[PDB]
Amino acid sequence: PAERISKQSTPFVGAQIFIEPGQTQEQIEQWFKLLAESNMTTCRIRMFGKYMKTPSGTYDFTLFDRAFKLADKYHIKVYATLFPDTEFTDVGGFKFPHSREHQKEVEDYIKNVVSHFSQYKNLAAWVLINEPGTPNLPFNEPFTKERFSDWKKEHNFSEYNEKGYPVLNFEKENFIIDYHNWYLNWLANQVRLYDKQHDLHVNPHNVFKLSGLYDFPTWRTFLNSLGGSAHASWHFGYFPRKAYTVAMSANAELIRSGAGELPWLMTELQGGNNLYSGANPLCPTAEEIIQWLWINFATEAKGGIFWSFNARSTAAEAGEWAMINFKNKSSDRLIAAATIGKFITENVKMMSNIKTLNSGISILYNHESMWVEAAQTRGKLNNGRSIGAVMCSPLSYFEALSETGLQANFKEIKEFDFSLNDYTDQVIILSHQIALDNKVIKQLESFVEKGGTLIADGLTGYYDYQAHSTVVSGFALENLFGSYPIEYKIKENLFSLDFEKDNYKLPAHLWKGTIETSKATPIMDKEGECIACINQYGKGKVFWIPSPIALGARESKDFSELSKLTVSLLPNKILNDNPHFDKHYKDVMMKSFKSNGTMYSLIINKSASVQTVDIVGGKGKAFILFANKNAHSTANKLTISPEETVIIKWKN
Amino acid sequence: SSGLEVLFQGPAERISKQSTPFVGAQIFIEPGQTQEQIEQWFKLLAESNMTTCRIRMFGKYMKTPSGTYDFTLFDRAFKLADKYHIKVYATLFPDTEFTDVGGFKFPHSREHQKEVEDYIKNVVSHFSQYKNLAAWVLINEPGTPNLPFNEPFTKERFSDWKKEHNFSEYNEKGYPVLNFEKENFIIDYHNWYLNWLANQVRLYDKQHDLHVNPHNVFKLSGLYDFPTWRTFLNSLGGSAHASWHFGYFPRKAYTVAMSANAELIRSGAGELPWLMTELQGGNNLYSGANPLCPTAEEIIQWLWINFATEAKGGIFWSFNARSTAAEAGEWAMINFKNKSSDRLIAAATIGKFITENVKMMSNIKTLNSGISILYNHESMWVEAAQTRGKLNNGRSIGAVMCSPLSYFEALSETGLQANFKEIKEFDFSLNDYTDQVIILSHQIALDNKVIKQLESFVEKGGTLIADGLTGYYDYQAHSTVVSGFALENLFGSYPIEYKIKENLFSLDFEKDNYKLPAHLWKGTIETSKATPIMDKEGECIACINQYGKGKVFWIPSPIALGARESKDFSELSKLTVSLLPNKILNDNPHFDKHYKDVMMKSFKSNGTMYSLIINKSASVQTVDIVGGKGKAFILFANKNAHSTANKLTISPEETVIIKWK
Amino acid sequence: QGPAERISKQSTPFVGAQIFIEPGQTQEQIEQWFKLLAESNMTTCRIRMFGKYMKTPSGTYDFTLFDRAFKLADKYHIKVYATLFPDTEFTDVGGFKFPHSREHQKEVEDYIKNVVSHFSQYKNLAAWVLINEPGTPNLPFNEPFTKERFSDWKKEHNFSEYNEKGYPVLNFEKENFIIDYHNWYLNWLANQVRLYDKQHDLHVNPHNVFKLSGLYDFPTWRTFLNSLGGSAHASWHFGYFPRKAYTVAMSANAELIRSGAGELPWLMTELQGGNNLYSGANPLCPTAEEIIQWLWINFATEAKGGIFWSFNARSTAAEAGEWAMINFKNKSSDRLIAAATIGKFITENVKMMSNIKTLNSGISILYNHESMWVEAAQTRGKLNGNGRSIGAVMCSPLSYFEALSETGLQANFKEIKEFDFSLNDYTDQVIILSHQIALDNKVIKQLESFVEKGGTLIADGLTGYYDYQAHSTVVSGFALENLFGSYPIEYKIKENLFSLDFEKNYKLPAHLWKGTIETSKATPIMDKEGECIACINQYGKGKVFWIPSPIALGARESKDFSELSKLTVSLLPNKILNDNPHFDKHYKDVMMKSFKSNGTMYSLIINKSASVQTVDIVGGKGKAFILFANKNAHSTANKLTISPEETVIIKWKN
Ligand SMILES: OC[C@@H]1[C@@H](O)[C@H](O)[C@H](O)c2nccn21
Ligand SMILES: OC[C@@H]1[C@@H](O)[C@H](O)[C@H](O)c2nccn21
Ligand SMILES: OC[C@@H]1[C@@H](O)[C@H](O)[C@H](O)c2nccn21
Ligand SMILES: [Cl-]
Ligand SMILES: [Cl-]
Ligand SMILES: [Cl-]
Repeated sequence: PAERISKQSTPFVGAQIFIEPGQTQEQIEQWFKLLAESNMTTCRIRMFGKYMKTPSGTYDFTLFDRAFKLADKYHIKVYATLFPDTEFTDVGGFKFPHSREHQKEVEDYIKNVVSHFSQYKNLAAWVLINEPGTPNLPFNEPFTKERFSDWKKEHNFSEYNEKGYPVLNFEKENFIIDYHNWYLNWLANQVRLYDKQHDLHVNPHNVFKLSGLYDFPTWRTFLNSLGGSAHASWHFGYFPRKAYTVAMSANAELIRSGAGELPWLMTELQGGNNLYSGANPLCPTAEEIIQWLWINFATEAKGGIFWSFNARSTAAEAGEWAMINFKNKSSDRLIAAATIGKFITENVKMMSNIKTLNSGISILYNHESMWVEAAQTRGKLNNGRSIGAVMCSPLSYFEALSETGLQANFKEIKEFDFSLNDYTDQVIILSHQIALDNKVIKQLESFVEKGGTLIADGLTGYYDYQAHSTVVSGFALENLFGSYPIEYKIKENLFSLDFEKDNYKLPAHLWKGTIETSKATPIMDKEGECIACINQYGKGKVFWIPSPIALGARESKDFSELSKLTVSLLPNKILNDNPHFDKHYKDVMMKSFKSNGTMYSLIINKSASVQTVDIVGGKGKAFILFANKNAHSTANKLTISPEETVIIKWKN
Repeated sequence: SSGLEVLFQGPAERISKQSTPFVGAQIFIEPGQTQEQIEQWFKLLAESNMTTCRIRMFGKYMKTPSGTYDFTLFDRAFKLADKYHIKVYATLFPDTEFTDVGGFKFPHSREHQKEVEDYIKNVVSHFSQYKNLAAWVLINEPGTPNLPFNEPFTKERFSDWKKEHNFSEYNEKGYPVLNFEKENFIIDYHNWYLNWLANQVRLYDKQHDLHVNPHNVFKLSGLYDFPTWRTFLNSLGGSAHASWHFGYFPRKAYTVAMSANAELIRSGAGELPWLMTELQGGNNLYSGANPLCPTAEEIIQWLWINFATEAKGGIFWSFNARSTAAEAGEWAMINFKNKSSDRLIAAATIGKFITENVKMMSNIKTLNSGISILYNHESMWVEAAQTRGKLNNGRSIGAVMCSPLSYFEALSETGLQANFKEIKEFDFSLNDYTDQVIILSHQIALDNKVIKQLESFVEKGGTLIADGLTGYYDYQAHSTVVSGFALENLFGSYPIEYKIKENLFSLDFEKDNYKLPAHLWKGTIETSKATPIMDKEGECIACINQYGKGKVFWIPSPIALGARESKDFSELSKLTVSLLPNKILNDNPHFDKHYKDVMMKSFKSNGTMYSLIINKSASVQTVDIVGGKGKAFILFANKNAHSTANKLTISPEETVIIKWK
Repeated sequence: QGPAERISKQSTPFVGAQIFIEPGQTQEQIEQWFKLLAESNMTTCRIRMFGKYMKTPSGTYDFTLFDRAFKLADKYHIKVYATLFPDTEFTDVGGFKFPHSREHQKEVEDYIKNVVSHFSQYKNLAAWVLINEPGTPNLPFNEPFTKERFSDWKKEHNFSEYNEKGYPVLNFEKENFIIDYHNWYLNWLANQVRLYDKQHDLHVNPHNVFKLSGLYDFPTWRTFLNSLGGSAHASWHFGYFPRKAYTVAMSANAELIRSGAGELPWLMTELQGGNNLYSGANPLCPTAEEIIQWLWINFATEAKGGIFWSFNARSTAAEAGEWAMINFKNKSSDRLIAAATIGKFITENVKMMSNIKTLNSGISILYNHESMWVEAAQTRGKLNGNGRSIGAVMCSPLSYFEALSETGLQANFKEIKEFDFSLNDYTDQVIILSHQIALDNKVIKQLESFVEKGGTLIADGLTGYYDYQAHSTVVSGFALENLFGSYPIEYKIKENLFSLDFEKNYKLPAHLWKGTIETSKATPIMDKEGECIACINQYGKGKVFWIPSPIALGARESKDFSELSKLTVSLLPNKILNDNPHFDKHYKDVMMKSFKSNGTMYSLIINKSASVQTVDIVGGKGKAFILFANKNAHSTANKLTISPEETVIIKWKN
């Protein structure tokens, strides 16, 4: 009898309801009443073990009963997060058991909480753990140390590869993937001992840094939905604030890819102000709240839940993050969120059946490029010679395509389907993916042979998965690229690649690559060096430019040339069938989606000026369905104000 | 006690609020110095109108191989001081590593405590017999940013303290709390060790004054319970070194830094006399955080600021230099030929002025405007928990002290005195607070008890000015802004939101096109009983509550930090003056308008009023002095200042004393 | 006696490169490297004799991987410098600097026995490198072998906490132990090799010398070496310089090693041959022009070789595909083409190139270990760049060195114990002591003797403020009063950059501290503020110029060496300016150094400015003939027109 989320569910707007001792019945009722009046249907509650434990060690559920009963009274469904006892100062929760004894305390917590709260008819989902993964993994603790020792003994690694060269085996990184898989699957199995009825959910976080911890295809085996925390103040450090549209779109695409056939939703969005908390503190504008909800729904999200409706009262984040003001009335952020909840109720059929319009462009990242980069840059936090270049590179291509109004997937390489017979009009972008193995190179050969277009820039494929450079021993991509690297020469943080005949002046970052072509067509620069090539490989094509041009775009804060070059390489079908911009627009984004056979476009202007965007491609005439600052169109030229969000319905 | 403490006092001087102030210097004594070198120092010190020296009684340089005490090195120095009629402040400094410049702050172990007992017995029993001993300094510079929680003595003391205190993880209403056990222990631990050192000295000498020099006060004030220290001291001192302690200020505002440091120590002293135990006397080569060599002009500025703030002395670190490793040939007032620098010549003019003006200089009482800028330990502790030790700025350690120092600077540039006091040092027991003003600037932690004291203060005619996140938290880091605002009654209003902005933004008021620099966070409120003040966006950003006979001005944006970030205190000056009771502006000499980089402070001696004026601007200034009564007579000026009818013409870096006739 | 030539000061210099040998490489790849190395006019390679790649499971030594490389070297007539490199973690790029334990010392004994006994039999072995890059900033005081050695050393030394006069002192036990510990381990490695091979040269490569010179006792090392080497990598070792002054850095590094070598020949064991991808502190890819500059600077400073790290690249993890002179197709980069031109020049000019003697101007810039140790105690490890940071006691003398380079004057760069203070006459000799903050009574007596016998002494900054125990005689009774004929009065801290304006009309940039003095016998020099800021003392036949403000660090901070150049030239004996070719005036970003071979004088000129320069050369005798120029330089009389990044050799004809 519990409702099960699906790809046909009506999306919801929701908020964390922060429950701690000291709150009154009257305060909590005020929150649920305003939450229901704000067109929110869902809340999330942290089921703190600390606030159910009695002196004698029995479980007292009264604090959480009070909240579940008020949610039920106001017809609000609950996402219940399993959060066992931990220090009051531990804001995010522990990520693994400390010890075998602690594992047994967690077993007991799950037994007690799931057996009790599974009986409430307004329970919508169990969140297995808050925010799996951390930059500070507990290798000091006995539980983790023992698990890592056992894992190493069950794996058979050599210090040399088949040809006899030294290798790195990345035991720690490969263990951490398996360790997350094990603990999340164990938590799922524990819940399922007591409740087989309710959805299981989890919220990976800080995905542009922690994606190397996460094996989403394995997690699909035990989840009913994938979530995510995407907080502007913690997770978007690689972007300026005016590009948090791009950051949220990439974060949504990354989760959507991880989810595969499962529905996804954004478990945490920033609902309010940073006083002392956050790395990049802000108070989201009402305009930002609208931008984030639409970007997520346009990327197939089945929900957006804000951290938080109400604030914590003591120490860390006291009076921070809240959508309500200190009088428990609506901020401009809650008023904005309420307009989106209202829009959904008035447009149920459209909003329940959203499918992202895939351009056929996939930007791929792999765990192994991140792991090899961490070994080579020895943890430096400065450019290409720092942690993060292997994620900033593909995010920069993502930004360039967003400013061209083109959708792009953002996927771990294992989430891409390499099993099809035809890849005509499909495109893969491998931007500074410095580690590729023989198995993945065979998949890319098959993809291109069957009509795929491959774009590769930066140090893509310089190393294999053992940090062995085939560029030195015998280049594994020679066959596919129809060419061979000659040299990298370090330059300044920003330099220009000036193509022969002035066809392009591409900003580039740090390293200039030169190559020698065999089967590929060489592209020369004005200094007479070969800096790029195009290989015809079976029915498909490869464009290779071994200088970092996506990081060059990032460093110059100018994506226009990267946009123009990328558009010139795209199959005609992509530009004919997908609405996009007639040219590059700085600080504008568009993404299109379909619902029940009708096409829609989402447009957001993040520039300081009114913009007239000329939309070309696909079919139909613009009908403005949503526009929070009175945008207007003349033919398919959209006039859109700073910070405005527009939804166009494409008619016949 | 009066006739009894006079029989204890014996032939030793007892410092008092009527003592003649002195100028003095550290005499640095270490092995290898010759009789002839040491005599040269005392002779020049006496000829420079200095009457006092301070000597570090190094345990290291008295300990013999067998463990007995040899006093010869210090006897030689005390005898030469006595020959030249120089009195000695003797610092208790037990044996420690040669590389430990400042000295240990607590015993390392029970065994170490017994070595310290033995040191005190030997040194006090011997040197108490010299007729030129003026004071015992119980410990050099109590307190440190790096407290030794790793060491067994401190670890055990903290364990015992926690067992004797009963803290709950929840408050009366049931909310989670922080108890700040570490910070509350550290207060009690400093109180305990200093009181124990006093008790040890008093076993062997009940005649001589006990003294101590708290240091780096804008950072370490959260370690110091001055009202408790009054129980066992005869005088409070201080180290105020331009190169270590004034990092929150540029050099051109070290006048303001020294005035604030003097006001902070004066407040801590209460009924006890105070003096500045350490002022910077010379050059930083490799030492110091903000290195300098004080100008002759800075030496004169610092001595007058301290005396105008009731100091009974100024002692310079140092007359002569250390010779080996850390600070070798640094900090000295004498040059490498053992002759006067321009700093010693300048200090000598102040010693000479005192001898020619004894009655005036012995009876200085600061002219209290009635403005008190209040800080509390708990705001500093809560800030340290919330900013997780970040070291920039409102989101960093130090905002809770920089905010009140900014108000202090704004008032200095208006020529108005202000007290700078820990909230426990403020007298909340009076029946009438008409024409008194309290400024609570970003004092983020206030408890129910202190809010009741503020309600009483305002009800009885007090004016309360509150800016920044004042009262956002209680003493357990619980925000009543979230649970039910404890200042709603007093403020007649309730916070609505904080929204983070840039480091510097403008508050643009609805009326008069009026603009205030603000830092980092914009506060909005809803008024009940208070009168709202709106901004151009139609949000309420401030209010005035009329509460009994007094008033409250509340602006929950940081406008003092806004003034600091913009490097412009003029608007904060104008706003504060507009909120002051008329009596303050009528009775106190002040500037007719704000003067950037000028300061004035007034004081009284035997019924005559005086003003101290210092110009730190790059230009000659004509300052129009208004308020109080009398005609300007220039008593002191080091660059030929002149007045025409209370308009003073004062040169860059000049220090002026006006006598009001 | 066996087949290998023994290096000497008359050896023909060579160009060479590291050949990086690891498992996985094919016979065909390795042959391609040696063939191209021989075709590039290189005669020498260096090979890291990795213990890891000779150790078998059972603990026996299998030499096959290295035999293959030695046999291909021999086939192409390439001689080998073999570096002793015992087993260590794959991630340990540089190698361990001392044994970890007594048990580890025995494994190293066994490694040396096996490797030296076997490879000593190859006729193309030229040298044993005793250890790669002795010295580290992070000495292993935590490990049992080092801990025990330091305990024993302290028990055998008897230090007092007070000096003779009774003042407290520092004794720098750690620093003094580290000198003796390097001396001991290198001498022990030499003795171990000599158990099995008395025939081949022993070599070692000190590194990062502007930071690690305080670890190195070169005069002791001469007792067990046949040659001194050095690693001088633009991406690791030249942090104190901008890239446009790596000419000055390499010349100073060469002078420092040349001084250390004394009567031994020296060569540069490691020069940067290629690109930094992820490695290096100051990453670059050397230009062809930089390769030519570095080889000529070293040869002009008496180097008997330049070996590049590396010919070919490592393949896995740290430095994979980095540092290589060949490209990823195993063909010549523009760096290898440039190096080949120098190897070809040597073969066509053997008699000249085999007999190079640097033309000593008579100027010696002196540094001492003790100034570096005292600075480390006083700055408590601060890294803020300036006088109040680690490195000022080396940056100060390097700044004087740069000022003299831009005047076209040679200068020695020597540890004070490497200077010969035993001569009877120092007429027309000059010593520069720039911010050498620690001097003891023994060295002051040597300086008194030097000046008395006709020497000129230039002292700036805090020179002589402290003695070797960090005790300031400036405070207790100034030990240099007699020599300087004057006494310090005050130091007053100022801004990072201020001006010293003489009453008569030098305006010298100065850094951080202004010193004032009182003269007795010396002639005072007053500034425009009426303060005495410097003096000239006539002492016996010589003179002293003392300016206790840091004017070399002032030049560095202002990026302007012109005033320091003009002042220094005005103080030099006439004979130096008459007998040595130099520039008629200061030239920013140009350098010249002169040398002699078999009675003929030559000059090396390099232009590092952005523009073509016409340099007027004066002093010495003869007419300029351009022997080498890589960008078509020309001379008219003795005015050389030289392009940006060009290296020129002039032969002086008369
Ligand atoms: O920091 C604000 C909130 C936290 O209070 C909470 O643990 C939540 O899960 C979360 N993830 C990232 C940020 N946040
Ligand atoms: O640093 C100069 C002097 C010290 O030598 C001495 O210990 C003195 O107590 C002090 N407090 C702050 C600075 N100083
Ligand atoms: O870093 C490049 C090379 C190293 O691979 C090698 O160990 C060599 O000894 C060396 N010294 C300094 C730099 N280098
Ligand atoms: Cl939660
Ligand atoms: Cl003292
Ligand atoms: Cl080697």
